[PDB]
Amino acid sequence: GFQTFEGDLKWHHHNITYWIQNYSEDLPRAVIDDAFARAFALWSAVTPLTFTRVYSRDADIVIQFGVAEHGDGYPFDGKDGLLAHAFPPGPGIQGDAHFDDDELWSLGKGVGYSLFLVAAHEFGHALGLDHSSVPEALMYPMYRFTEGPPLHKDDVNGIRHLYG
Ligand SMILES: [Ca+2]
Ligand SMILES: [Ca+2]
Ligand SMILES: [Zn+2]
Ligand SMILES: [Zn+2]
Repeated sequence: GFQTFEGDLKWHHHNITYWIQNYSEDLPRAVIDDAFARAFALWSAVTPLTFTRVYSRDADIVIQFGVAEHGDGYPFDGKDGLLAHAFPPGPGIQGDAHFDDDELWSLGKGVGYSLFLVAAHEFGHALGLDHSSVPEALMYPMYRFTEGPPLHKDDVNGIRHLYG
């Protein structure tokens, strides 16, 4: 089924704030903003956590686009392979989600990886959700373009376990 992190990592307050560090030129500013807002929105319904967009570094979740070597000492691999990573809830790097810009970012439709869709799985990690044995889950290691809506019992059971 589903998994959580050692020690059951979670945000210990209910207002979660995200600051978007930068953008890909792949998408217009507005599409990217929307794609992310939607990804929290899927998580918003099922959790006590609310997500407010902020314009400060002090934010709980910081989203950035990086190529190869970037901030956290974890390098991306270029085209394909790794597309994004995230860290379980906590201070600094924890709760933060990074997307590899070498990847083509789109709303999918066979043109690339859906920014919303990659974001949800990273956002799931950001809330403390680990990977799932269930092959239909959002937290599954395998990405496919939507047979969505994205959310699943396994993923939702996973989130209910941690927060509500
Ligand atoms: Ca890559
Ligand atoms: Ca953080
Ligand atoms: Zn990173
Ligand atoms: Zn993952």
